[PDB]
Amino acid sequence: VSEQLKCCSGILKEMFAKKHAAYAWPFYKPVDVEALGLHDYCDIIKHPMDMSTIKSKLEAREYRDAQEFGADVRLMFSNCYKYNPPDHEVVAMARKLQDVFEMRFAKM
Amino acid sequence: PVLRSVNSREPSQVIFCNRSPRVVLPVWLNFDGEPQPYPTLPPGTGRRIHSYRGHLWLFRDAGTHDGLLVNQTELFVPSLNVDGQPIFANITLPVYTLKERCLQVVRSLVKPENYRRLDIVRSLYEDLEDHPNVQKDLERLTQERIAH
Amino acid sequence: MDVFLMIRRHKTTIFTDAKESSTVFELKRIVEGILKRPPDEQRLYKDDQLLDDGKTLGECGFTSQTARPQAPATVGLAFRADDTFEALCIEPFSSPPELPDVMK
Amino acid sequence: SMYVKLISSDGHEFIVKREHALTSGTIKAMLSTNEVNFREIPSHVLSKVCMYFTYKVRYTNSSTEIPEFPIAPEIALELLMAANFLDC
Ligand SMILES: Cc1ncsc1-c1ccc([C@@H]2CCCCCCNC(=O)C[C@@H]3N=C(c4ccc(cc4)OCCCCCC(=O)N[C@@H](C(C)(C)C)C(=O)N4C[C@H](O)C[C@H]4C(=O)N2)c2c(sc(C)c2C)-n2c(C)nnc23)cc1
Ligand SMILES: [Cl-]
Ligand SMILES: [Cl-]
Ligand SMILES: [Cl-]
Ligand SMILES: [Cl-]
Ligand SMILES: [Cl-]
Repeated sequence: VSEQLKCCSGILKEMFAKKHAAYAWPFYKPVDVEALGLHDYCDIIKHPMDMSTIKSKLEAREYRDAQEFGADVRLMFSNCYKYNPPDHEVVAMARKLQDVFEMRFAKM
Repeated sequence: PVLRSVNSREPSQVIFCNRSPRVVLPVWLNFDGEPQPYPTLPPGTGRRIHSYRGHLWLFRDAGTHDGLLVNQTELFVPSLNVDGQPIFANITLPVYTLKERCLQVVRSLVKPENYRRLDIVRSLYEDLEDHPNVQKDLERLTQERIAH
Repeated sequence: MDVFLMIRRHKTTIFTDAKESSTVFELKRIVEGILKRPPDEQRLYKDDQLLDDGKTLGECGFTSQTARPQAPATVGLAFRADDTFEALCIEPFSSPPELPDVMK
Repeated sequence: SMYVKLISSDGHEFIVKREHALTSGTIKAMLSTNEVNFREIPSHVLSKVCMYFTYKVRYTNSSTEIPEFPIAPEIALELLMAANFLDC
């Protein structure tokens, strides 16, 4: 079980890597509703999530297991899929980052 | 056009600080040089802004339609933020000429169809109608950048 | 900081600057250089309250907040009439006309 | 250093600094006693103009926040006409 969380932190480490920076930068920090001028975001997204928020909970040992870690990762992507139309640029970057997550999360 | 933003797609965090007593209208110059308005800023308020490196920005008074200063100059360009340090854009009031400052007061108290009704020289009727705008200030800026 | 004043005696108004630390006497040196009248022939007033040469402009009530360039604070001035000092008389400025109909 | 006397139409004398008065192009066109007499500018308008001279010299090339120059609606037309005639 501790093997899982160690591998989970390693998966998130690569997600922060520069090789994925071209499309993973909008999800590094929490959604800045003030900076983006988003008024309806907090109304539509009942639970926001980003990559740094995962890092703090992972280092704070708040994830009971790996499945709980993946739920926040999936929650982070879906919020982008729920709020943004499918043709927008940010949805395309969220899919290309989720492909990085799904391919290693499957190979535990 | 010459004054335009570069399509760098490189993000950079910027803070818009309104140190002016009026509502500030931030204007962004796109990649074709055209001015595009952005949400306004109440006086004495600041907010984080997501922009990109090499983009043009100019700020306008929402009441007097006159231009405002940003970091003691007319134009603002976000640089690549270093060490994750935020870039500040202090929007302050300029030192208008007394004539232009007087025009700001007379325009705000008289409907444009009553300018000629006022008892002043006819040369001031034209100046009252010569309302400030981004287009006019952009033409003057480009001429200076064209010859230099 | 710096204060901005309006020294008024009758129909003469002087727009000068000084400091909260500068004394009332140093202000008389300024009036001495402009009007060719030594300090002992001058009395500085502040709306009917006489000012003493040993006090600073800040202690008199002139503040950086209340003596701004766009709205300077007025300083009364009276001159010695040979024998004695004249009464402080500050002639008021003209009055604006009635506001136009189409204004406001 | 040097001061200049600006006389209004109703006999009011306004002594300001030479550099400050030169903000007016009209006054600059007249000067190098050293005094300028305006027969069409009253005292309450010429006083407000001398305040603008101090306001301009102080906050030009300034790095602080610049305050708005106050203008009463009852003198907006008269102050505009003086500003247009003085080129300041
Ligand atoms: C309130 C206020 N008061 C006074 S001024 C002001 C203000 C208002 C708005 C903005 C606006 C705000 C920005 C997105 C507004 C749309 C509404 N949807 C949303 O924000 C939903 C939101 N999507 C994104 C996102 C990410 C990447 C994208 C597209 C979307 O792909 C573009 C990559 C290359 C583009 C280069 C360019 O030059 N791009 C240009 C143009 C050509 C217009 C597109 C550009 O963007 N420019 C020009 C000038 O530099 C200003 C700036 C701008 O327009 N910024 C993000 C996140 S989290 C996060 C950190 C980001 C970033 N995320 C998540 C997880 N889920 N969803 C979302 C800025 C200031
Ligand atoms: Cl905040
Ligand atoms: Cl990869
Ligand atoms: Cl683009
Ligand atoms: Cl740069
Ligand atoms: Cl006596």
